[PDB]
Amino acid sequence: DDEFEDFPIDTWANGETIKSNAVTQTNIWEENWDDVEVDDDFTNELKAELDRYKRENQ
Amino acid sequence: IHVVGRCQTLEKSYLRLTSEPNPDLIRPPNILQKMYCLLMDKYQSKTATYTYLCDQFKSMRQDLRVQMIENSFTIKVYQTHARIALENGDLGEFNQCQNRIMALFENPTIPKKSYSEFICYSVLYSMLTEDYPSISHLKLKLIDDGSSEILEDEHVKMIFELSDMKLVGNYHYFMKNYLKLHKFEKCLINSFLNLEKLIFLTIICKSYNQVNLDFVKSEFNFNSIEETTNFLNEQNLTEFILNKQITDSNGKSSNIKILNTKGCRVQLIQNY
Amino acid sequence: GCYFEEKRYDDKLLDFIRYDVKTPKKTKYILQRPTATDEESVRLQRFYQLGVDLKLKYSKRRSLKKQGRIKNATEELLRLANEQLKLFNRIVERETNWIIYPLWVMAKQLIRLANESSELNKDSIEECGRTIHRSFTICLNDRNPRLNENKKIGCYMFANLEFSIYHRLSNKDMIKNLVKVLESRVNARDIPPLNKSLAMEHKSQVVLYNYYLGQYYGCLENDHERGFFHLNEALLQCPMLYVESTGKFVLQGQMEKIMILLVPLALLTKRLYPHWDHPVIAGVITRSKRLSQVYPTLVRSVISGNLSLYEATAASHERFFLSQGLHVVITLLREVVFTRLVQRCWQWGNDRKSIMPLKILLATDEEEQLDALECRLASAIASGLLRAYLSHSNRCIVFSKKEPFPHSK
Repeated sequence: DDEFEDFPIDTWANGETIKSNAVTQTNIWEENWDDVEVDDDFTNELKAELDRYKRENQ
Repeated sequence: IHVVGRCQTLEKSYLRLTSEPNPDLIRPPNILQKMYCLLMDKYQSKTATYTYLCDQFKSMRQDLRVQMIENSFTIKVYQTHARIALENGDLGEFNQCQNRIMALFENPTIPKKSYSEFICYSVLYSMLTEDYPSISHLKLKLIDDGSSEILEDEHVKMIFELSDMKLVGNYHYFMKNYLKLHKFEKCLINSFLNLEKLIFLTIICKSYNQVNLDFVKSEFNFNSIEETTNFLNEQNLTEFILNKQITDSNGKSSNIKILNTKGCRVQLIQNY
Repeated sequence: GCYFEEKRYDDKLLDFIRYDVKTPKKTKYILQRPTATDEESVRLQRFYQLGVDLKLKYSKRRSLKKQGRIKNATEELLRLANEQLKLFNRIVERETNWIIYPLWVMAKQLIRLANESSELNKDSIEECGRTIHRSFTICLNDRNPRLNENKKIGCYMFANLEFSIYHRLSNKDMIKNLVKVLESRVNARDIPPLNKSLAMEHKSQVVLYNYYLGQYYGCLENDHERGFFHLNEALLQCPMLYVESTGKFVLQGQMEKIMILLVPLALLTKRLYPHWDHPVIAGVITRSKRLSQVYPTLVRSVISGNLSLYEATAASHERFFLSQGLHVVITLLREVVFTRLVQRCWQWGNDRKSIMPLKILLATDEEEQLDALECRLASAIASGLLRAYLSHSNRCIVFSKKEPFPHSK
């Protein structure tokens, strides 16, 4: 159907890969899983219904 | 040109076909049809050995393969041995039959009788075989084929949902949904239900420190507490069924049966 | 024919070997030293006569008018290519490792030879599969321990030819064979690792081999930790190079279909998610209409504990996820979402207390909701997304004071 086996160019130098450039590049993977807080309608409304539970259940 | 048989002898035993087929020994469909009814009587009347019905059914299957009959009768014979085989624990011949049924449904000339029933078997057998790609490749076949009447059939939805429920250890709904299964689906689950119960039991025992023996009994559909304790004895956990007396806040004096699931952790991590 | 005499290869030989690309009007396609009395020499002199014929049959192949049937024509080439590669196999059995990449050039253009045929009912890939299988075994057991001729440097390049074949019609056992055979071979040191194999001389195959491996591990065997590892490495060895005509990554195509599996596999195993503005992540996700919207909301649903947004994201692209072999990954990633939300009623609803009522989680028949909730938490405890224990009596979960909500890193 669609072939990704046909690479446009067969080889390149090692210094051109992304891991050899990963000294000068930043980690592509954010590692803040434990402490990242996101702001969106959902997080806000979740805190809302949760601080309402601690008022109901002091 | 297809081979066509003249044998008017209803019965035939199964032998792996090695030579060029003998048309005097192969039965035409009208005789295969006449023997289907005899076999069906014996089955409904419970007067034949499963070994006997299975031999007769394989001989009927062999005679259809070499006569190249792919019609509504072929589908019936394979569908009936599939069902009977599951009723007798013959998962090997079920799988032989289930595969042939699915390839016969690829034939547009052959109408899909009970297509959704055997889609349900295909999913349950892939759960037994821990073959999740097959499950996903089949849902995808139903989607690409346009089979939305099948996919939003409540029973069919539940059976795919069961596959997922087992993938993530949801014993609470997997065991509730055991009661929603048809006669031969139950037969198929039972081929691995013991181990699944054990897998569920390990999850409970890793996650509580003690639970009522009634709570285990209900969540695992044990119809009596006697069938609950014998299941634990099969796992060498009978000694972890302690007795504790309960004040019930001065409501009543009573004693209940606890299971020390923390002590069971020691014993169940040895087997897996 | 000094390539075969003095054991080297140039572009012209590979250019001669390339039967699909027509050569110029000036022609240098010949074998010298024609005396072929030696039985092994007319192998080289019919290898010649088959090489001339196939390149001739490729201007022949499109020059035709509408005739309607080219079956014999495609079967003339497949058979010529089958017995020519079958005879390159005979020659390369007994020569140094100079000749392995010319053997691989020959093998991958025979895969494209059968690929253009759209019908699979002919099952004409069995010939080349067996051909490539012996071609993969020519190098697999080189019993000359000297590395001047050892063909086990080209082991992994030949594994990717067979992976491509074992995917044409879905076969997941044949893929399972070759991952496991190869695994022991450098654990036993019978072959050198992929970083010291011939693969790093043509690094398309270095990225591809880590795809097939990571993909098999992630989508077929359900070993997510190792399917991530190999897929991640396949992206990390892709070039930081771009086509100038468009300015998007050379290898944009390959890079994105790795990341279809890499992003969800990264979140399940290691709890890792991309830096969206990062050149490589941004370069691929933003330019892929498929991934531009689903994957960013997919990540947000998990990080934030948004079960509805996860379940809607997954229900809306179910066909995509099923087609990409991602169903178990998604189905298991959903329980990461559920545990993050559990972490969020701890941080914001219990003030980080180890004992937490279960009715907090209902605020997002009631006996039944609580039984189901006990069981879904129990399953997460048991597989190591929560270090806690449950009380059915108090209907509460008792988080460990030490390292609850753990995760691999």
